[PDB]
Amino acid sequence: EDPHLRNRPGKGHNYIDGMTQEDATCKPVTYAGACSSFDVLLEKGKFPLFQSYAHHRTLLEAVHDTIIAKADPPSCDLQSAHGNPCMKEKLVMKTHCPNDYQSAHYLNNDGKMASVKCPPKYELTEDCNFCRQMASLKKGSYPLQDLFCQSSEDDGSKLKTKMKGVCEVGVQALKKCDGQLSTAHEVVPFAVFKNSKKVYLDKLDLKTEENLLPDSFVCFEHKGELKSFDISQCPKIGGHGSKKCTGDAAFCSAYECTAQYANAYCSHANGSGIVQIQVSGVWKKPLCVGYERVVVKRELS
Amino acid sequence: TSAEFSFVGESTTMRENKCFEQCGGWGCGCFNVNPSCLFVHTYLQSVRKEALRV
Amino acid sequence: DPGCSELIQASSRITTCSTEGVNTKCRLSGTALIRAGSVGAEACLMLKGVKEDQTKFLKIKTVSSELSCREGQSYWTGSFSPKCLSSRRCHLVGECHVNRCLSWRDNETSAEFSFVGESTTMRENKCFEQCGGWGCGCFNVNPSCLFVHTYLQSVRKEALRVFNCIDWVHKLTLEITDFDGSVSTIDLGASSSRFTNWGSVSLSLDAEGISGSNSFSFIESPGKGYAIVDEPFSEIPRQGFLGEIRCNSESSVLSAHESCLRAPNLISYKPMIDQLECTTNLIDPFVVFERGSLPQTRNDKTFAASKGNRGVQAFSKGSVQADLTLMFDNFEVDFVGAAVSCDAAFLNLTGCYSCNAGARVCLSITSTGTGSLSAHNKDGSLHIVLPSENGTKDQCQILHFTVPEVEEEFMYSCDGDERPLLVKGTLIAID
Amino acid sequence: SFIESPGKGYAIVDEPFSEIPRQGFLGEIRCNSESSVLSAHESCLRAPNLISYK
Repeated sequence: EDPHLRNRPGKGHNYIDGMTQEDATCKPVTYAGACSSFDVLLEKGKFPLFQSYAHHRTLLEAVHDTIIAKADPPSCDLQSAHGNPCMKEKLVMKTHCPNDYQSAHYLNNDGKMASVKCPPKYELTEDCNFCRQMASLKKGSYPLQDLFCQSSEDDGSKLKTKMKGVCEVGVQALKKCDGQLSTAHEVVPFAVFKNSKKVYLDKLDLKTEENLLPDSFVCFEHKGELKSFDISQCPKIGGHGSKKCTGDAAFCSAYECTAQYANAYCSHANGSGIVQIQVSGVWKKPLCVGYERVVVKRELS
Repeated sequence: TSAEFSFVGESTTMRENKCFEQCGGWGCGCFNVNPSCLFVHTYLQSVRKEALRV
Repeated sequence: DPGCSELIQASSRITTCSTEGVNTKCRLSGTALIRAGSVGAEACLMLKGVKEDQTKFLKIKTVSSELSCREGQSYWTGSFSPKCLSSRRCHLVGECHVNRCLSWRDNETSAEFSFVGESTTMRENKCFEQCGGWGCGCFNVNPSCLFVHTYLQSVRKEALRVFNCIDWVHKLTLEITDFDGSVSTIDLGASSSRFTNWGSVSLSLDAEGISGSNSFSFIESPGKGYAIVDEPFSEIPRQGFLGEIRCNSESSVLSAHESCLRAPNLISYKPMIDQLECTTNLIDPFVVFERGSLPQTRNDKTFAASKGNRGVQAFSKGSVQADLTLMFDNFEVDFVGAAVSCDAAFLNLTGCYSCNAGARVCLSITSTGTGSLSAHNKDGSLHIVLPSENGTKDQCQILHFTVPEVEEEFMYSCDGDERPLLVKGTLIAID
Repeated sequence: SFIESPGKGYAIVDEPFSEIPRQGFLGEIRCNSESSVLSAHESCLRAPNLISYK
């Protein structure tokens, strides 16, 4: 796993439009507070994929970092009359969530940001397919998936889902099944590339490397406990900066060795920065790869 | 003793109980995708009204 | 130059589809049997949708007919150099005693060499009782103690992975050219299966089979050639054998990690009061590696290196007698409404008659769009399919004949209509 | 088998190397160092029940 569980690099914002009632403890996200849209992600035996890779951003954090766009509407009303857009994309997902929740965000088909919203004070059920009337209600959303956001520049629009023998997997529809149809509860991972859709894959192959971006390096200052410090202020080789910083061979090989005039002790992350996936034989870096639990409708005829 | 045969009785009869695994889904008569089971309760009974002391 | 040789037509039992908005989207689901080609030839497989011009190819090229050896027992070894340290301590000083130096454990550090600390490098500690008095540098008449701290370390920059072969699996490097144009190179051994983007490929029948290889071993070098050793493998590390000091990884040999194994009582010690000399008769693996390096002539076969995956292989002198089983896991094969035209030409003819190698033909195809080009003869016994691209391209597949003077007129078709084409050439005798 | 003498010449014996210090054979009392033999230390190895008593 990763030692950095509550520490979130960069902004670390976890709030959606319409449910801005937890920004006092979830903006930013630190070791203290009580964010309902982040505490359930570190639970043992629930989302191990998030516990394996925790140095990268989440879904909402990727939305606030100008990485994942927003859908229309970004937060649909799960109680409004004359139907609602967030219905067919929710009935096809077999996920569980505790009680005292009002919102439950997930991933749509265009790779944007689609979520639901429950007017106060209406809580959800065990499956979250429908809301109901009313201890304390959570002032946030519940992640229905297990994906993490990251910055990548690898195009993959032509790498559409090629799941053979499957009519409709997850939410997307490959074709119109007119004959037989086999409905079963199977788990299938997914992956989203740049300027593409929610591509589903069979097996999942991870890859951990490093680079020269400031996100792959952490640092802390020495003062009279652990105190975080902005690592982006470290000057480059022959360039400029703000506050100096030094470290070992890994941290000194990327920035400039200062030592005597440094104000903090920079270090190297525990394998983070670039996470590539093995698809079509080659290695590409996705944007929001996950491992959800939905209903797969396979063919038969 | 199977759950679908406990209402019969526990009389003194040379019987046996098995459990065969079948298929699942709506292809043969089930509402779940998990493979179903088959409860077999075969007992042995006499045929002839006389015996022999071998 | 490489081309298809065994061209068979797929049956209608595993071929289906329907037209939706004028778009032939055929589907393939089932198994199919096809004969693998020889060295140089390919295994073509065309598909017939609802019309005649709608035809795509599925060729499988045979690179070579090697024999992959199954690896069983493997380890890592290499050269090393003993580095012994001497530190004589007087009697009744610290850990210097007549009973604490003679029965010293070979796995515990002393107070004289405790400044190094814990390390993952292999080492050993010995105790030797020297002399005492003022004749050698002491205050008491009791003999002093000699603490020996010898650790092993390597002086080379590379290592060798000595392994053996327990079975020779008939491996065939076969590539798969999909219907769209993507080419995926895989392999098949004995009766193994793989995973592609349209089904599963497997081998039904092997070919030949070298038996008896337990009394031989091979040497693999990272980034270099291979080698062979005419000596049976030993499971226990003994002295005088190629592998008296083994490990499990290259880093465990280049740095001499403590996880490796070695033979007991191997470092010869020569204590001389204050002098220490540790000389070991280590067997240099580079002498055998440079002595018996592949290629080597062994019986009728010829052992050589690999041409793809890391592992020992073997080159044979026979033919290719194998059958390929092509499956279909419900793959979608689309088609166009109408194919484009193309005018074929003639170039040359080089090959042989009556043999497994066949004979390649030179055909100049000049078209515009992307499609295929099906050709036929005068009696429906020779089918020729070639990809159709943009511009002028030279193609041609492997053809089989029984006459050195081939003067048969062909009828090629690119979109439905046929055009006359006459070929010629001179073939040679191929055994 | 060879025998080293500190200060004098060497020697050779026409027999294999002894591995068991049995009674009635050359090599029943062994030690570890020279002082363990000259001063008769208890760290050496000897055959059990070798002292005859009358």
